[PDB]
Amino acid sequence: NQCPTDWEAEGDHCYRFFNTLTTWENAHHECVSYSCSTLNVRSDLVSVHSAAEQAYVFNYWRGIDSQAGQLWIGLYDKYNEGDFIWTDGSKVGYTKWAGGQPDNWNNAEDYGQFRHTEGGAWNDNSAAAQAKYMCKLTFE
Amino acid sequence: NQCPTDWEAEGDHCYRFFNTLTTWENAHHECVSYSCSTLNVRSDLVSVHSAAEQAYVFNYWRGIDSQAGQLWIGLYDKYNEGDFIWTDGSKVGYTKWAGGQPDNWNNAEDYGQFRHTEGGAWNDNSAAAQAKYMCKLTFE
Ligand SMILES: CC(=O)N[C@@H]1[C@@H](O)[C@@H](O)[C@@H](CO)O[C@@H]1O
Ligand SMILES: CC(=O)N[C@@H]1[C@@H](O)[C@@H](O)[C@@H](CO)O[C@H]1O
Ligand SMILES: [Ca+2]
Ligand SMILES: [Ca+2]
Ligand SMILES: [Ca+2]
Ligand SMILES: [Ca+2]
Ligand SMILES: [Ca+2]
Ligand SMILES: [Ca+2]
Repeated sequence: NQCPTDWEAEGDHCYRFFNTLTTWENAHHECVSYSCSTLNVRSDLVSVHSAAEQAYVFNYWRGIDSQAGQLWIGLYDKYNEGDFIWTDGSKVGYTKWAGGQPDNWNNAEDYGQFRHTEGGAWNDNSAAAQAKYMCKLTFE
Repeated sequence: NQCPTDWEAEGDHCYRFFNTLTTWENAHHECVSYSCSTLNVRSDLVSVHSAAEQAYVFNYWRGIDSQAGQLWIGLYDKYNEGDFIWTDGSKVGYTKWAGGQPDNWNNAEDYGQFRHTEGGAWNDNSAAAQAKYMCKLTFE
């Protein structure tokens, strides 16, 4: 494959899991920092556009990490409450919200993440929460 | 594949043909300019390590370009006359010099290039000469 070292190939993308508990905001900033303008490579929190991509991302994550917990993804509704969008600017199609989610619990949940159960069913969580994270390269 | 837009994939690498006449020196700089330090991607003039890579590069070039002329590659003997090496630090195994080449013509030819004939058989040319050029990404 043609992925940078320490990134994994799948389809037209590269992915990299970071086994560090941090905030969504910091995970987002970390992923974006790998970007490279000279090749128009965007690095960003992972966006998910199919069941296949969901399964790949989840299976990659849980192949390395077996702790109970969550995995930040690039979905958020910070700018317009209830309207979830991807940080990489790609259009939302596929969704996999867990039962009862999203719920904007305590009016402070704007940041998307996989649960470790139900094949990575999604939850919205707060700016104070911690989770692991996953970056994705997009060749723009 | 996982190559950047406007680059082509083959094996563990990406390649990109630039259909513009320029000097070897400028071609070298142009190719290195596509490097991405955050992803440990080194871009350089193409190095050629087998008959397969030779044919891939030649056929890629000649898929686009109909003109008689040459294609700069990363081979040079600028720093040690008569010992051609790759700018990307990979070792010279495979060679495909044209008959009568290299000849260090007028004591001034230190830069490698494919001819548009004989499957891209190589010639050494001067710092004043012009050719098209091909870059290559190496994921270090
Ligand atoms: C393009 C090409 O192969 N050019 C060469 C050149 O480098 C020099 O070797 C010369 C010797 O008469 O013959 C050819 O012109
Ligand atoms: C990790 C996770 O899913 N946490 C949620 C949380 O965001 C909140 O929605 C809550 C509402 O009771 O329930 C949980 O299941
Ligand atoms: Ca909000
Ligand atoms: Ca919200
Ligand atoms: Ca929630
Ligand atoms: Ca010389
Ligand atoms: Ca020479
Ligand atoms: Ca020559």
